[PDB]
Order: sequence, then C-alpha cells, then structure tokens
Amino acid sequence: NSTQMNKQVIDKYTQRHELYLEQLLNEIIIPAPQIRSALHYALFSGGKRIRPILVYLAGDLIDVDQGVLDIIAAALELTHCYSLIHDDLPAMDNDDLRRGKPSCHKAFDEATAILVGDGMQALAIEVLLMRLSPLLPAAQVVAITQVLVNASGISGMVSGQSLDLSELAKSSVTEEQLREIHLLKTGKLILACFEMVLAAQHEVSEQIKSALRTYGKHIGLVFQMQDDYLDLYAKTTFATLFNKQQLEEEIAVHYQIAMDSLRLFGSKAAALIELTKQLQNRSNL
Amino acid sequence: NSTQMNKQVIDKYTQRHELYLEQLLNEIIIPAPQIRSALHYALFSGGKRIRPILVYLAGDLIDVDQGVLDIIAAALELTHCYSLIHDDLPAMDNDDLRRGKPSCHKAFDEATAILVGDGMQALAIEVLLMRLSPLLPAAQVVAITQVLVNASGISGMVSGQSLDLSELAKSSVTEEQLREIHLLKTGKLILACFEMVLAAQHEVSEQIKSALRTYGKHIGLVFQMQDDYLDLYAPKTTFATLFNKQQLEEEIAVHYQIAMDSLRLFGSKAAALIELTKQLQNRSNLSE
Repeated sequence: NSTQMNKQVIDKYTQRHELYLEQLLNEIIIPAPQIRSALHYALFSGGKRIRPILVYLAGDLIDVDQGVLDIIAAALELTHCYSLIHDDLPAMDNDDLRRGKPSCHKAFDEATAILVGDGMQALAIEVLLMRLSPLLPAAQVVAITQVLVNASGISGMVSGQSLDLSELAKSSVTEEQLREIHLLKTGKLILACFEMVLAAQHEVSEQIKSALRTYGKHIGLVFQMQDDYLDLYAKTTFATLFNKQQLEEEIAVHYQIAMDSLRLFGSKAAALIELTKQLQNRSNL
Repeated sequence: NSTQMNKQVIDKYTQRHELYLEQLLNEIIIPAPQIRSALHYALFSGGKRIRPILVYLAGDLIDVDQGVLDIIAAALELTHCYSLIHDDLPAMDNDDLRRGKPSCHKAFDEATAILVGDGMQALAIEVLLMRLSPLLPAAQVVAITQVLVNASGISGMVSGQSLDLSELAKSSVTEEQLREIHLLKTGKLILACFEMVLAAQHEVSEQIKSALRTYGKHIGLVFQMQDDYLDLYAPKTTFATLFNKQQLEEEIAVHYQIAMDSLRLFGSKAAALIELTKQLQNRSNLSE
C-alpha cells in the first residue's frame, strides 16, 4: 500500500529523468548526425538509471529544487554511459552485446563509439556549467563540477578501470586491492551522486553529510558484491575471496549499515529505503 | 638582438609550459602506474606545442597574469593531447607513429591509450576548476571552462573528427563542407586559446576581441591549408585537391597576411606574436 506509493515516486523520477535527457539531446547543436544517433542509442540502452534515482532521492532528503536535480542526474548518467561505451570496446571488455541490442561499436562503428564516449564526457560538463549557472551561484557551479571530474578522472574511474583490466587477470590480487579497484571504478561516481547533491546547499548539517556519505560508500561497495555473487551463482572476484554464505553475510551487513544511516531522516527517507530493499532483493535466492 | 629576443621568448614559453605540466602531474593522485606512465609518455615530446604559446602571447597582449596563463595553456594542451591519442587509434587515423616515435597504443596498448585520453579530458577540466578558483572570480572560471568544453565537445571537435572520417573518404566534398569540417575539428580549439584568454577580463573592448578572433580564425584555417600543401608537394579530398599548387600557395599567403594585419591595433606590443606568425608562415616558404 505504502510500498505501492513509494515505487511510484521512483518510477516518476525515472520517467522524468528520461524525458529530460531527450529534450536535452534535441537542444544541442550536433553537426554530425552519426554522433547524435549514436549518443541516443548509447544513452537509451535500457540502463536502470540508479545514479539519477539516487540524485533525486537524496536531493529530496535535503530539499533541493528538482530543476537542479534534473541537471545533476543528467550529468552523471552521461558520464556513466560514456564509460560504458568505452568499456564495451574490443580493446577492453570486448562486448558485442549490451543488454538486448548490439553494443554501440557494433551498431555503428568503433570510431563512433570512441567519439560519442568522448563527446558525452564533455557534454556532461557543458550541461552543468550552462544550466546550473542561472539557478545557483558560480562558486556552487564550480564545486559540483569539481566532484564529477575528480571521481571520473585519473584519480578515480580512469585509474580504477585501468587496474580492473590489468590486475584482476592474475591471482596476485588481494581483497584490499580489489576493494580499492572497485572504489575507484564504481564507488567514487556513486559517491558523487551524494557529494554533488550536498554541494547544492551552503551549510548542511554534519550528521546529514555523514549519513549520506555512509550510505553512498556502503551501497557502492555492496552493488559490486552483489554483481560478483550473481555472476557465479545465477578471474578473482568477491565470489573467490568469500564463500556462498560468507558473501551472503557481507551483503546483509553492508545493506544494514546503509539502512541504519537513513534512520536520521525518519519518514522522509521511506522511498530511498524502499529502493534499498529492492536493491537488496536482487540476491534473495 | 630583436630577431633573437622574440625567438627566445617562444623558446622560454615551451620550457615554462613543460615545467608547469610536470609539477601539475606530480601533484595529482594517480593510483594506476600504467596511467601515470602513459600520461607522461604522451604529454612530453621534442619541438614546440603551438596552442600553449598562443595562450601565452595572446595573454600578454591584454596583460593577464602569467599564473592564470599557465593553467589555461595546460588545460588546452591536455585537451589537444587527449584528442591526438584517440585519433591515432586503429579505429580512426591508425597512426603507428605520432611524430617520430611510437604512438601511445603502440608503446602501451589500445586500452591504455583510450583510458589516458579519457583521463586527460577530465584533467584539463579539473586543472581549470581547482587552480583558477583562488586566482579569478568564480563566474570567470565557469565561462573559461565553457569555452573549452563547447569547442571540444559534440558541437565542435567531436563532430569535426567524426565528419572528417566519414565524409572526406568521398570525393564529392565541396570547399564549403571542407572548411566547416576543419573549423569544427581544429578551428574551434585554436579559437579557444584566444577566447579563454578573453574570458579572464571583465571589460575587454570589442575592437580587441574582434582582432584576436580574426587572427584565430585565419590561423586555424591556414595551418590546415599548410598541412595539405606539405604532405602532397614537398615530401579523398584536401585543400590540395580543391586548390592547385599556385592557388593554394596564394591562399596560404592571403590568409597569413590577413592574420598579420589583425594585430596592428597592438602595434609593437604584438611583435612577439608577429615573428611567431612569420615563423609559422615560413615552413611553407622553405620549398621555394
């Protein structure tokens, strides 16, 4: 009943987000029609939009304008999707397929896949700088754009993916290195949802900052724990380092920490709690 | 004296730029050894890099802080370098050699080339945001970064390179289309040198703005004319297939002449840039 109301809040965020991306793409001057077509193809591959959903939900918690959350969600989804297209390339993960359809470089060509990835990374910065300027002071525009580029660059995602491709091949890798790799590759951009939202206000409570930072950290880690779990149950991963009921144990523990950090917000977090329960339920076998 | 006073000014600007890049690179947390190794391999070479110099020389003309200039020029080279690494890949221009040495994917692998390119693009923006913020008002920081990201993205460089690959294969390309493709691919980024420099000041005069913009448009165009002139004559569709030898030679000359005359508002203050322009012109003249 209130499960029904909460799922609809999430669904309305998803549909709002996807509509906003269409409008945004249409508003950009793109002299090469192949870039426009491949961008659309890439951006609409059936992604679950978890990074936008988190931006809206965490943004609701601290009452930022949904117009602002529209910009931030778009930026992150563009960044995330650029990385997917590049990761799919033959030189990296070499994925012929993404979900149902062929992957970007198969539906178009490799050059187009590379260039589109390059363009979406830039577009995400363009979108923040041009559309956050009328809604927010310039120092706030700088601060949140900083967060994205810190997390996505050589200090984060770029190093993390490099290490994902090189290190995981051999069996010299420790749990500590695996955790570090995943924190850089996925963990930091998941964090960036919460950091970019927090950087919309001047002075947020330190208890609120810490609660969202705890949720972000532990949700980002546990997704990967869940991914490795599912991979093997439905060379070295979380499934190699932990056994069946041990990796299961880790899943529940990190979800509980994530759940507990939201107790501060009480009623206001019921939709985020509901999302967290669905995400946890992806492994309820 | 003055034929070597201004010549050494150009030499000193490369040295300053390379030294600023090293310091910058050695400060960022780069958790992957492959990344910091390939970054350093790609970013440092012999000879001079034209975009940072143009930033320095245009920045001098309107007397902006040289600390600011270091940052803008670094971000520009990082953006330029990322694009070269990506264009060098087998999916695109397929270059085994960048200049004289093996390209980034040949010295390392294609994944490292893609990723380092990806990280350089992000770094250029990081450098702009963190380093300009104690020096300039936040509004200017935003507008400076806007210029680079508009010129480098899908409305500019990315469409420019996509159309360079798909359309130039055909020989049905007009002079009009060829001029548009090169403006999107390189023209806008070269123009960004002058435009990012202009966004450092609050009340720049429109006669100054227009004088830089004219130099920028004609210089970015004529480099590509020179490139097409060079690798056909001295050592598909190009400027060298659409213009003949003598026509191209005059097109080179006229566009450089327009570029020279654009700086006469500055006068003797521009003598550094004029000598560089004449140096850039004469790598087409050495055939004659």
